[PDB]
Amino acid sequence: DVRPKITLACEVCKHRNYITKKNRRNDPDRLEIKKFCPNCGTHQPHKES
Amino acid sequence: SSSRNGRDSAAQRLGVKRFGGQVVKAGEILVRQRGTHFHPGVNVGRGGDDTLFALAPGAVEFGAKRGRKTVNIVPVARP
Amino acid sequence: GGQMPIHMRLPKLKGFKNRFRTEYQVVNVGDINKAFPQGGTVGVDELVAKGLVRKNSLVKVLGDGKLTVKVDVTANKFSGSAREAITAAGGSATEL
Amino acid sequence: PKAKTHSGASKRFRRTGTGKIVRQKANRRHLLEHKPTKRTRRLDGRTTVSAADNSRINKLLNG
RNA sequence: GAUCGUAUUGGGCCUCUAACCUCGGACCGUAUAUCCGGUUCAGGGACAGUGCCUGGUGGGUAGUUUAACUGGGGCGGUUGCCUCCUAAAAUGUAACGGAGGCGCCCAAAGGUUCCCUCAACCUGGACGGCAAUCAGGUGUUGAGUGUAAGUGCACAAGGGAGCUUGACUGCGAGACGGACAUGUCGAGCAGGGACGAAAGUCGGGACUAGUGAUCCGGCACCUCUGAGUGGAAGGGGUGU
RNA sequence: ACUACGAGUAAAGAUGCUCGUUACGCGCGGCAGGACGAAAAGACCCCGGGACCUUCACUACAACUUGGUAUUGGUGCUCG
RNA sequence: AACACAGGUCCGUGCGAAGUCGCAAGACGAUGUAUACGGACUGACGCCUGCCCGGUGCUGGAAGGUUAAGAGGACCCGUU
RNA sequence: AAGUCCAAGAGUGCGGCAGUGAGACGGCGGGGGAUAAGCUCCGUGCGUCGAGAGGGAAACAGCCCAGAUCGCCGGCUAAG
RNA sequence: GCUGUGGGUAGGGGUGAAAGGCCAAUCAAACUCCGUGAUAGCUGGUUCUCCCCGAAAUGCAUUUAGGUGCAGCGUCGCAUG
RNA sequence: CAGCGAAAGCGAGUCUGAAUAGGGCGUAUCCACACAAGAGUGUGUGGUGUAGUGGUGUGUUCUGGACCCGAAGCGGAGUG
RNA sequence: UCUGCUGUGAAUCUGCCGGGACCACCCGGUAAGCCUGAAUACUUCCCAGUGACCGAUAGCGGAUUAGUACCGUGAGGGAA
RNA sequence: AAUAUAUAGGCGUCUGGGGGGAACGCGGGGAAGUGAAACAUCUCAGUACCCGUAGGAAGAGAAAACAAAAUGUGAUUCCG
Ligand SMILES: [Mg+2]
Ligand SMILES: [Mg+2]
Ligand SMILES: [Zn+2]
Repeated sequence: DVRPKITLACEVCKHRNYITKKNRRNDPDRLEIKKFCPNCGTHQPHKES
Repeated sequence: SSSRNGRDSAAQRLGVKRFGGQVVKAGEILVRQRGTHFHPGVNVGRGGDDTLFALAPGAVEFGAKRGRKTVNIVPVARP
Repeated sequence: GGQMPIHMRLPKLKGFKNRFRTEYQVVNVGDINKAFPQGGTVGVDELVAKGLVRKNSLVKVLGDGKLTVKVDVTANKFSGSAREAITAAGGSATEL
Repeated sequence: PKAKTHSGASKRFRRTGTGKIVRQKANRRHLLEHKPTKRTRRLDGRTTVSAADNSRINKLLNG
């Protein structure tokens, strides 16, 4: 699988906002990324679920 | 008694769509192309996949600039 | 001819039907104005007499046309525009 | 014998206030990750059934 | 946490007879009866057989499926997508015609700001040599661009560094292409951000492959519905 | 139908078409070169559909079989 | 030159047998009883019939692994 | 910008009813083949046959002239 | 061994010293009636007249290639000229 | 004879959306006048005003053997 | 909700059953006993009539010896 | 009777049944060709056929029913 499908949720309201792909062998850790979260209405940090 | 060939892709219908002198609206696709065989001129933009599209109404005009082939839109006047 | 037919290769239309839907038969203030030049009380009985709505249905009144007569309307439901237009001409929008 | 309406056609197609026949667009149920949002946004909503399919769609809907 | 009596409850074992069984004997219905039923003796015995539920073996039987293309069929080979030639200087164009590639990869190889110019050759240099690292000169594109081929790119889309997540949400005038279903580009508006002094650029990657309609179902969220009513189950919407 | 031959032409092997050559009308007995002679909507080959046969093709079923429960009960040891 | 055949070997069957025809009762086998009956292969007679139990069957054994229904109802949820 | 314009019986949009989806040869540009085939696969505001009679090529769908509303015991021509 | 008379076995069944043999001149599953006017992307046939117009044998898809759907090309009506 | 929306619902509007900010669908159609724009025209005031339905002829079509003829074969019950 | 087979197996009205899983409340009814006309379906047969139904290859297979002659072992087929 | 109670069984007498019928009813068993452009779920179709039984008709029928807050209907059957 090597490059699986991950889903990123807003850290505040825990809404699954985005789905993307990452190399698990290169990035064994969860992906920290700042993304726009609609209901929060502002850019909040996101973490892989 | 068999060939290793025989497979091909579809034609992508590239080429010039509006030739010199034609009147276009804003946003019309003027030429579909792979590279920058034609470069954008005045009031002409460049798409992600390298198609040139009009940015403003007028009449298409081809030209050159420092050895580069360009496409421009000429502001046709009021009636 | 064998390929996936048009009715099978498209998504089904979204949603459900809600069999508990309350459906109304609607009449506009313009039609009331045309049909009642002299004004007067206007209920469901005379609204079906002048042939404006169906016989034994639920009537809601909508504010499309112009109302220029004094009229006393009674109906199951009224829209905001219809109620304002009836009231402005000195009429009552009595709701059943 | 009465004429029976096609069930799939009834579930897939609807009509507007003037008689336009209306359908939905495909390629949207799943595998949505690699589809960009621009392509996703042109694939929703409704579109008018193309003039080629008008006759057959009307036949299936009426009887 | 280990032991005994009061209780129920199941498992295992050996028995017992009264259910049930016996094509074991004898008497009767019966004059004729190797049927049948009854009486009784002799044995098995809560097993077997049978009903319902359940797992296995099951060509013994049954209904069927077992692709198309094709210089006849079979065997061989192929089937979707991308690039070039054939293709006759717009577009399109066939053959079991000529050559290749794909079913990925990158958390930076994306966004932005700023700076830079390769390959090759000549000369001189400790190991060091044709070719490692250093210096000077000639060098306009012959290097390189994640990956095929073509069109591009030196104004750089090629090389380097700082910051960063737009690899956004709601949309979208106008177009290309098209049997249809698919597919493609897009200025610009709002929100909320990155970079930048600013102008401005940013809805992934120089571009074109890297994929799968519908049905059916899973998960998360929503100010939708809820079969007398309040809930709920189920169903809807949005994302996947 | 008062149904010649040759060299050609034609759906590529002509009594019937072209140019020529030959031949009085009608029968009888014979021979089998042609009328792609007669008979049988090719059995070969292919395409579509059957049927029957096979098997570690698929899905089922009879049959055989496993356990639970009912018909089904009692006294004793023994384990939980 | 095929089938059968007398002769051979193996397998099954302890007796309303095994096998078979029948949903069953019943029947044949047989008014027989392993020197009998059924199935399979070989085919008078003579000399003989070699090696392999991995595959797939058949027979025997459960110490493990997996495994249905039925027993069991911890925990959770809806209602109030 | 004109031309044709009491016609091409032209284009475009919608609707009722279709048939077709086995093409052939000839001229030019090509592929496959041996730069063979009355071969095969393509391009062509190219043609004809198909669906087309009449004249010529002796006969001779696809070549050349020429598109048959009917009659005439009139004339002029095309290819030949 | 042949044979006469009488009787028995029935269709996915019988019978077969085994040939796919025989079971009323037919047997790789008899015959009759019924389901039934089976189905057939295939072959054949489809009957009076004249007037006007007049094709296609191409593209895409196809368990598809001798079938079919949509488009292309015909006709009739309406609109636009 | 009112439409829009998955729906609650609202209604000449409605859905999406944070949006008087764009878009989708709808308000028969035309005419005149203003306001804006020449991103293709839009928005407002007036008028004129909206056509369906029921019989029946015709062409297609649906369900029925469905324009007519034609298999090999498949089931049920019986006769040999 | 109704209902077949196999198990398990309740209460007599503050009971029990239905209001599309289920729970609470309200509503409706009172299962495990039995009878019942008319409105509805059909014509072997009898009587009286009708037809923009056939007129002897039609109409029933049968206007005449008709289920006759004939065919088949039989079921059955079946005329002029 | 075996066998004691007795029962099975035996003997005598009265009352019924049995078979046929074109359609229609009720209750049971229950196909396949066919369609799905293949086929098994599905369809054909509870059809064809078969079995038991009636009657002049049969079946069903007098709420453990509908309904939805209406101070609403009130057995069954059949028709739109
Ligand atoms: Mg390859
Ligand atoms: Mg072994
Ligand atoms: Zn959030």
